[PDB]
Amino acid sequence: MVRGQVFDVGPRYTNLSYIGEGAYGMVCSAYDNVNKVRVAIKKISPFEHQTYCQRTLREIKILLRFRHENIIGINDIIRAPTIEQMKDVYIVQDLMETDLYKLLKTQHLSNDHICYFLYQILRGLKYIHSANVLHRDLKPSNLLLNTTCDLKICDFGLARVADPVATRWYRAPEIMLNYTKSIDIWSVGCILAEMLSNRPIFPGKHYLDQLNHILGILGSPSQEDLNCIINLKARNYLLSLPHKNKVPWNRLFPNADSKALDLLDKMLTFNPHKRIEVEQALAHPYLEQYYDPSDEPIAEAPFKELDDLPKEKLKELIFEETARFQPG
Ligand SMILES: O=C(N[C@H](CO)c1ccc(F)c(Cl)c1)N1CCc2cnc(NC3CCOCC3)nc2C1
Repeated sequence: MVRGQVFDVGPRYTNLSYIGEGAYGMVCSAYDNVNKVRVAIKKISPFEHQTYCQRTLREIKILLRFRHENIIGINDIIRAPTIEQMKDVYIVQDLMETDLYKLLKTQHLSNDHICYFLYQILRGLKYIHSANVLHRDLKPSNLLLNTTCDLKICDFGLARVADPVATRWYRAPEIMLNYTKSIDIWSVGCILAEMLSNRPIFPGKHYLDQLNHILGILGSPSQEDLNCIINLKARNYLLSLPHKNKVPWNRLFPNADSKALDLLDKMLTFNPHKRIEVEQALAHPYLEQYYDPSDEPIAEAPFKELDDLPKEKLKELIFEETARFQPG
């Protein structure tokens, strides 16, 4: 029992300790008696909502297929032996010490640590994008860190196959104005800016405020930037806004490495067609001390209908996907 909730994971997993909770789940750390290490166990109860069932199936299917040092994996999955009895699914994963959200609230990151965290985010992102997948929800709380500065990207609930919410501070401007892999690069740019000054770069208070924070730093879009906004009302809205001059990156970040600001500028490009791509970002001079393309793997197979399936069919798909972890 954990805080009035049943966590039926044993006998392999013992000594449970509460970590946190979400809308349809609870995370605990536990001791794995087979591997002799503490693990993270997420109890998820999504079967009453369509959206939660989609998030659950996406995370399970994607994470079981992915295998990369900078992406959290799934070690084990616990659920009931019959569909009717299955109310919750327990997802067992590597236990991480902290996340980038917590780290940025408490520590001053050295230029070497910022460089190394950005490198690992992009290294994992290279793999995700080579699988034709968009994470779509990159933010500091989804970047797990261990004692040795190793980083893993987690929470693939909103991930989707490329076809070209607690915070919107990391969402690309085209999401409002209109998506490509370029939406993840924007979120990485926001994270880099946050690592440089320990504060979110575009902390919008409401929906339209998010774009105002973006334009307040980037400046008003150029004529070419505007021409690429196809939607009539969104272009008229952009034209109606007061004029803004670009804030130079070194005024906002006077202590940052000029090479980090050059990369930041390319990731936080208003026009997604002109935004830097993951392989180009890895090869940027800011990351030269870690860049090693022979040690930056790609997915063996591109990843491959859910947004219209009912919750009852998604539960069957979740049951089928988890079957190989059940006893004989
Ligand atoms: O999938 C998640 N988290 C996502 C974040 O949105 C999530 C989803 C549903 C939820 F219901 C909650 Cl609550 C959290 N994981 C699994 C893997 C793991 C491994 N280790 C640590 N360790 C903690 C130690 C304390 O600092 C933070 C990391 N956490 C985690 C969280």
